[PDB]
Amino acid sequence: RPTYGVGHQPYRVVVLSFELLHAPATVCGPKKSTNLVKNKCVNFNFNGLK
Amino acid sequence: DIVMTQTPASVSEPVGGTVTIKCQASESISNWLAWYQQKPGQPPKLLIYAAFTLASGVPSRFKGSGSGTQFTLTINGVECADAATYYCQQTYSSRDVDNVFGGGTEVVVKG
Amino acid sequence: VYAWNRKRISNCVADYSVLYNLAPFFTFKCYGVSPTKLNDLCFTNVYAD
Amino acid sequence: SALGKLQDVVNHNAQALNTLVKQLSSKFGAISSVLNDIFSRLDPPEAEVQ
Repeated sequence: RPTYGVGHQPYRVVVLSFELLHAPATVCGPKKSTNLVKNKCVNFNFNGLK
Repeated sequence: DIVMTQTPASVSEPVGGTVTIKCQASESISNWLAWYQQKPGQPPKLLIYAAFTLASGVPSRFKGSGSGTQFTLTINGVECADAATYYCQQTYSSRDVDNVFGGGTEVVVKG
Repeated sequence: VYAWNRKRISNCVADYSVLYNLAPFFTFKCYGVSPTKLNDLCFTNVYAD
Repeated sequence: SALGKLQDVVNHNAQALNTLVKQLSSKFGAISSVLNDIFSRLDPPEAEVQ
């Protein structure tokens, strides 16, 4: 009943479920990737492991 | 993207039995579904829409069942007047679909 | 709602910056993760209903 | 067994240090024992208590 408030209106709800483990990663964030550097003090991030 | 098949190809059963038709989907289409009947030399008519709701002016003998992937159309009693072809329509997603309707199933009633 | 769909998401990159125009007036209240840094994360299995 | 005392001193120190370093992997009732994991798993407001 669109005349009434939003409580009587259609709502489309999408539910996402993750597992959030950093090793068998197949769905990652949109951030880019950079070449690695060895033998230097760096703050890395491997598949979400910082 | 969405493809369906309709089975059986044809059915035959005397006047007192119940005839049932299966409409199965490659992937789930939820409730979205419709059943259509055409008499020979006559355009099809809607019988069951939303896979459960009876149409207008249709007698209370045709039952639609199932949700998601498998759907069944069951007629409690035949009277040799429902001998026609029935189709099921996806009515869910037709972006790139060869045919919204499924296969043909002709009902034969021997009285 | 009773016949809710289930979708598998895998072997792809997931971005949230696009989830504004497609679903305006959205509400992403959720649990178990901070939505602010969803950009720098990886997911083994994602299910969309 | 003649030199038991000095060996006991060395073993005591080594095992105390080993226990101290090994206890660092204790959960203490958190969701994870790695504080990096806590930071990338929760909004701050609960991150402070964890």
